Amino acid sequence: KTHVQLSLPVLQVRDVLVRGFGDSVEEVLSEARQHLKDGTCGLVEVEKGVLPQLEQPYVFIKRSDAAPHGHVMVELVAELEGIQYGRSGETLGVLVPHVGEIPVAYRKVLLRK
Repeated sequence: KTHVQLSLPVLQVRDVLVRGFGDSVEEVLSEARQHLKDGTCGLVEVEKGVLPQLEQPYVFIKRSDAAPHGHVMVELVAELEGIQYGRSGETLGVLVPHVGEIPVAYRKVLLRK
């Protein structure tokens, strides 16, 4: 299917145990898309101070559409050393591995694969 429906845990920065998906722009996006599938993506909402506390490269989800059945459509946009690779809407969050952290909310997104 071109877009999957998911809802990801919103995890507070300081709890996140694995703080970025890898060490290139191709592999933070490979794992993002590979963790969205296996069920293990959570979400940190970028607020002042969050990004320095996470590792680059950063996978944001951002909105690609001005809400099927509740879920915001969104796409991934790596960033590393200021350059973004992709082009999308507003950031609904940064994407981390979820590995037992206890969420503070969920965020119904629909991810273009």
